[PDB]
Amino acid sequence: KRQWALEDFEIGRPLGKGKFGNVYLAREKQSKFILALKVLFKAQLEKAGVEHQLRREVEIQSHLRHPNILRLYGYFHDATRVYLILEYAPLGTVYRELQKLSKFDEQRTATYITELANALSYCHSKRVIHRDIKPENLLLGSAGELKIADFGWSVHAPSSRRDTLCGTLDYLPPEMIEGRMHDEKVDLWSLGVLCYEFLVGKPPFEANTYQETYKRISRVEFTFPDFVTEGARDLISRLLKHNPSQRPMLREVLEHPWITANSSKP
Amino acid sequence: RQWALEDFEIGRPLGKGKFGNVYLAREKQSKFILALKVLFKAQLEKAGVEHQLRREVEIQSHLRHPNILRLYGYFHDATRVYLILEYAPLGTVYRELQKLSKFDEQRTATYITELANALSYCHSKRVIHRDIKPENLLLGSAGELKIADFGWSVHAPSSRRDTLCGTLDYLPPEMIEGRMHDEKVDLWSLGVLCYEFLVGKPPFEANTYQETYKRISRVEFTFPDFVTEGARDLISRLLKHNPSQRPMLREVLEHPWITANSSKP
Amino acid sequence: KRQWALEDFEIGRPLGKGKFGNVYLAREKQSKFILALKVLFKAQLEKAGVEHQLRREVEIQSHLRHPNILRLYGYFHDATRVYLILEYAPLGTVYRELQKLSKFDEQRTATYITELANALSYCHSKRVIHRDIKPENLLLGSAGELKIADFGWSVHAPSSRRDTLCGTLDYLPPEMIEGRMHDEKVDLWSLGVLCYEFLVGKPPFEANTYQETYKRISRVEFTFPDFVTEGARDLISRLLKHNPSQRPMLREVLEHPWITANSSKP
Amino acid sequence: KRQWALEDFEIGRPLGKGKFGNVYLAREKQSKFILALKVLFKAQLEKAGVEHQLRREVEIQSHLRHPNILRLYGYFHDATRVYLILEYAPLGTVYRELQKLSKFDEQRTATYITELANALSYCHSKRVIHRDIKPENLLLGSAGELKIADFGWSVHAPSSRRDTLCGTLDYLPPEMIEGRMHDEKVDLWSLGVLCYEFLVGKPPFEANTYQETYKRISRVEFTFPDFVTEGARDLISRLLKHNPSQRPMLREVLEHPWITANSSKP
Repeated sequence: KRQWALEDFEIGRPLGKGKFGNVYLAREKQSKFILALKVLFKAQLEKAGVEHQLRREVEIQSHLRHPNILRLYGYFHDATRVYLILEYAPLGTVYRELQKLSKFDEQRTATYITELANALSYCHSKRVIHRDIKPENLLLGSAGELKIADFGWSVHAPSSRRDTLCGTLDYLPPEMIEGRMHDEKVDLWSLGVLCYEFLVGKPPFEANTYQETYKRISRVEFTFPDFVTEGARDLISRLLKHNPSQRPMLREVLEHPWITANSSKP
Repeated sequence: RQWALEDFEIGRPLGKGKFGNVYLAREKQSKFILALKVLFKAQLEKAGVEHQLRREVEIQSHLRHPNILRLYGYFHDATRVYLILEYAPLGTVYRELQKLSKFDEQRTATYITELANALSYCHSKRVIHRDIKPENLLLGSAGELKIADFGWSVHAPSSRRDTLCGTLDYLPPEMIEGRMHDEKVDLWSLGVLCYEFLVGKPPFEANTYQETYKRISRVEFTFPDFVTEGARDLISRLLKHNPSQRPMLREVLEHPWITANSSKP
Repeated sequence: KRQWALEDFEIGRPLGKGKFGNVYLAREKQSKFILALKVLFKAQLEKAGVEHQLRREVEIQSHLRHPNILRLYGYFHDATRVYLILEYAPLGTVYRELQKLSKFDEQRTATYITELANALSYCHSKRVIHRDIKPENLLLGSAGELKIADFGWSVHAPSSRRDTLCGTLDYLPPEMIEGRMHDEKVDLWSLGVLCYEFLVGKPPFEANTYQETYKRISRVEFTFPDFVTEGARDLISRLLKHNPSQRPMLREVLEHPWITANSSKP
Repeated sequence: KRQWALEDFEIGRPLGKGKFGNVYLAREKQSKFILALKVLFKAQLEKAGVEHQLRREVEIQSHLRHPNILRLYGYFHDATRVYLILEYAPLGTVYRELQKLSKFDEQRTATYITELANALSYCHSKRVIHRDIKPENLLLGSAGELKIADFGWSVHAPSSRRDTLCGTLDYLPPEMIEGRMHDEKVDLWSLGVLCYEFLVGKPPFEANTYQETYKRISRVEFTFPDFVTEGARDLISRLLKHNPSQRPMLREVLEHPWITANSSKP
């Protein structure tokens, strides 16, 4: 419950250069507190009409508190730009980490799904569906812990909104790409897509064209490489079911044999 | 008594605090020289310190001690509030430290003495300052120390997590860990202060809030070679993680180094 | 492989005040490296004739490298004192933490015995027996990890040295107090005593007199409070066997059901 | 290609006192040539080792010719001590001048980085990496020109040597402190750290402890004061990248907009 401005901050090196605007390392001058400064040029926001989406991000991501959900501290607008004041994630994104390791072992994967399942559970309990779970949106804290960020696309559940689908639809479920009514079960589908990608290096329905990925997700056409263990095959196949009602609850996922067998964090 | 702004002739800016600035002022009918702390209601209400300010006025106006900066009264304009404070002719101990870099053992010893007296009086009427730093220590006409800014002071013991907005260089472990704290907070601060006076910087200074949090938590501090053994003793006594193992203000006042170097009993 | 002196260091607050001399926080001036400075007054060392065991500590503790064994960096002697340059353990001793929590849960205990068993295994493989395993000699690293220190009483195994037994013989095994020949199995007895104390708050043979503790250790007379679980009772009873040859190996301890069931670190 | 001895020189005032031994002003008796005499006591060299590094300094620094690289003329060993016969730098070190001015303007900085980038470019072309670029090792010639000295830590690139890391990791890059394989890109990182320090008065990762500075360099955590211009922020941020492959080449540095805009020497 405070008021900020740019002269309150000392800005450091670029952290990552998202679409909309870039992210910098920053320090609150009076407390020397290290955080990150997400800078968005008003022009590319208003012209692309995400001016409702940004406000949804700030509202939701600032009223949530969980160790596995990246904190948003406050916001402030310049004459030309907007500034989101975010928690700083020392170890960057899970996406870059996967670029570095190619694929994850069952223990890193298991733990990432566990931490991510906890953040999602807390999210659903306050009735929030993220809808945009992808490794570009998973940051890592100081101890290498997972932290969900970018709640721009999250809404209150259930929902029936066909938002202008601008991203690769790799992590979107059938119900969402078919513009239908979806609930919190979206994030379970995403969680499955994500477990598979962590273990294999690519998402299960990856393709060379939007339309073909649409066909693959629609018909749920995915195959495991030989090296995916039977336990991982179980959890993933459970999570990737066409009907949302046949997908497990986050508690069944947290209690799945494979998960507890390989996860280091309970 | 009741005051208003037309009762004063306002002079030069003395120091420009964050909420509002401080001016030199003169009560027109008596020609009495004091200071006028002007606070814009806007930056106060929106930052929600409207309880803290009232705490400052209550406490600092019912206290009397030569080493505690007097508050005379207050009055509110349609815009802003005005605190009528005692004038401190030699400015802050903070600017004095900026000018001299570091203090000698005699200036330090004496500042800790005067400050220990003000704190002792404060505890006896059950008051904990919690925000002891050199920006809040002013100097009287004879160079005497004068504690000011009781905004963050409360009655002891307490268990309030106040929105920690400032650098936590002078805060003790119990306070940064949002735990229950009593009057021993000011002893920790007093140690941090003795060190800074002698060295030029506080013992847990750092480049980030989180790192200073780590250093205060684990009490990680080291003396330069020039800090004498006596100062090392008093400071190490004062900087103990457990509040119950910190001395009382009387042990501090009676410490060997203190009496050996302090000019004011 | 370097030469040190006191003027190389900026000395900080007292960390703990041992009997021979005290321990201070210190910083290597040129590199700003944080460590600890153990200061021993030559007088109390020569007159108590521990001038061989000190040299044994420096030799052994400086040629050992293990994450769970506190590093000794070097040493240097003043005209009046000696200075051991040690690794700094941010979270103090396991002894003070036991004072703070009264007793440990099965998970903290299990993990402490695990880390401690790893350090001991490494120690035995280079044929080193500590002989003085007690919570006052277990320090905690930055992440809360256990770190064995104080190798003064450690010798090469096997051994048949009586040594002027000071201390208090709570953690000593029957063979050592009976001045007999002991091997590496001493540290297994100690490990058992330590597991019990972690779980209960006191060592199993604690008493009001040296002679009475001698009788209790000799006859292995110890009883569990009701709250000690069956699994812990098993591991402890195995470790506390009069004949060294009937005590498990560090691998059987590391693989014990209770241990893996409750330990967080493999 | 000549033989020297101490009786060949008239020795003058102490110039600076650099740990291994001090530096004096000297004059070659027959030619009256003014130079400097670095005197090193064999004792503090052999016992600390570095008897390989010193020979590395003499080899490399004596076979290099560049206006911005401090010449080494020859060497000779006394029964006690060794004597390096070096070029004399009339205006002392960049380190003492930084102490005197607190911080540098964009013109002094730009030019120092230019001269330094030229010396480094020449160094890489004969495949030499300095690895120890710091203001204490930059001397100033008669006309205020920058002159790199102290090539003891310089090796041929690439390398994979964990040298006993002393001094201070203020100018070392992540790859070097993590004991990994490093190439010529070490000196680009150093160059960035150096530009920042010239402009700000302190290095970007300065800290109160070795371990904390290690964390900051590792995660590349640095912030600009308000007064650092956008151009300087660009060049510094380019130079301070965790991955060596993403750092510019010395030609991109020499051709950077900020540099040419403010550098007086082409």
